[PDB]
Amino acid sequence: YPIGTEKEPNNSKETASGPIVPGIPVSGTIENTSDQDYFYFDVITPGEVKIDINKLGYGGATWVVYDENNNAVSYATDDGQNLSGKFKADKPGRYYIHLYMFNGSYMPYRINIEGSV
Ligand SMILES: [Ca+2]
Repeated sequence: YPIGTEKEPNNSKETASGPIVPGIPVSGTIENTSDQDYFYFDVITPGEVKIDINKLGYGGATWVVYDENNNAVSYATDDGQNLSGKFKADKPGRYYIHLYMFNGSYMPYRINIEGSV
């Protein structure tokens, strides 16, 4: 049952919205800097995973991806308008995207994921 949008409250990993799957963009909004948005997706077979989050408002935001054991496997690179990055998932399991805004008022966004998901 893939999602197309975040589902509040999703302010922790235990309440993360998901799963996210390739080919189905996910919409949300960072409401203000106190809004933390967590998502999850499942890796079923080893492979490269790519994440692109289009920033559809002004502000500083970024994301980190965690594995099930709270290790960070991937951090965002800002190109100005997209927060992107990729990693090699050596092991199947659930991964979590932690998205937040460190400095901004209001940010819509759109998550796209590609690869072995
Ligand atoms: Ca949230």
